[PDB]
Amino acid sequence: DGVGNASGNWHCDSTWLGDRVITTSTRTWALPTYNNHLYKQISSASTGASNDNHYFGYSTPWGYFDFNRFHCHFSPRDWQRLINNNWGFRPKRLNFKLFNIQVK
Amino acid sequence: LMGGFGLKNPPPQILIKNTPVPANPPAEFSATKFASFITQYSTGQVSVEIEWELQKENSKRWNPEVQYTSNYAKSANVDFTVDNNGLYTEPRPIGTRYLTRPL
Repeated sequence: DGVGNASGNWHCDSTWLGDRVITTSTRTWALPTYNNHLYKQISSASTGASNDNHYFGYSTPWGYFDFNRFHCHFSPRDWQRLINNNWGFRPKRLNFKLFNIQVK
Repeated sequence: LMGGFGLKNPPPQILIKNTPVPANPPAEFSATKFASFITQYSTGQVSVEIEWELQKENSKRWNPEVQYTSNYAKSANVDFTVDNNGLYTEPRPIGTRYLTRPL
């Protein structure tokens, strides 16, 4: 509980239990200000595209966390220790944490 | 020096023989013991069951380690299998030093 007190530790271990593997992974992030806080609407009129590449949408000042790749959780060693002696895997539960926030 | 486990009390030697079944003795007595036996032999099955204590790796190595893989290629004869006429062959010696750890 800040200011001079850290609100989380660096957990990045990977414990291989018996019929399961728990992979933890801490990263340092950086978040800018997007659109100068605006909801700018985006489309394909200004681009001059083909019929196939037309779009209509909205860009936001919000960021998003994504951890949707397998190397975000598995090291190359833990991947090798996964693919070579397992006939399958599936995720059971995740556990997200966001800590040590510094606004500059 | 050949490798292996030095044991003061090793697994004991199991020794086996056929009991001598003699042929017909003569009618009168003779103390020159026996040269005439019934030519025989035995067969059977034998099963040995050793339990081995493993030591798991506790490695914090990052990159993949060196393994014993079989060469996936178009092969005429699979390694460590029988031949076209049933001869079991072992194509190469396999050690046991593949994993690594710091000194």
